[PDB]
Amino acid sequence: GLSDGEWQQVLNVWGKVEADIAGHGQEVLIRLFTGHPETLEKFDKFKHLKTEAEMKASEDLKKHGTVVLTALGGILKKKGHHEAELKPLAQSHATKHKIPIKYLEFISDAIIHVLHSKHPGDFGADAQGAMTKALELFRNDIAAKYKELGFQ
Ligand code: HEM
Repeated sequence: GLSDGEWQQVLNVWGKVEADIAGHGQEVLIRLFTGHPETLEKFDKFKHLKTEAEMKASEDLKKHGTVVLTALGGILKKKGHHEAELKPLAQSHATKHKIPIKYLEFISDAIIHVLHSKHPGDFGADAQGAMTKALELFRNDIAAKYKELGFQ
């Protein structure tokens, strides 16, 4: 798990996201979709997005970005004690949305990329390390639920 010091960094970094949850949410999804087109196909409500221009101009995409980051933030604030918050998400994404754990890896890297892109020189080595560990814990706990379900 993460140390108290690492959790403090994680939530300090998250402060950046909460100042513009919609903007960060939108960029994360755009980075995910442009970098891994196959992911777009998992969203029937975003498959109509042919170009990045259409993506950036989609208010619903920004809306979902907020839903996604608000959920992740709630989980992060639990500092590891997220069984109740994480279980339902793991279940919906494996059973309903059919999202391979690989796509969670993609969005994890996307979050790291967007933080550096929006806050160049303001996302330190220590901060990236803490945030990375938090995202891996998240991904690892979901992976456990995925194995339980036998979802690949
Ligand atoms: C940081 C990781 C993620 C979080 C916190 C997250 C969160 C959410 C939340 C809170 C919902 C609505 C409630 C439910 O349907 O569970 C949702 C829906 C959904 N998610 Fe995720 N998600 C994540 C990653 C992904 C990834 C990587 C994909 C696939 C590329 C994905 C695909 C979907 C789809 C297809 C829906 C349903 C959208 C709709 O039709 O309205 N999610 N997600």
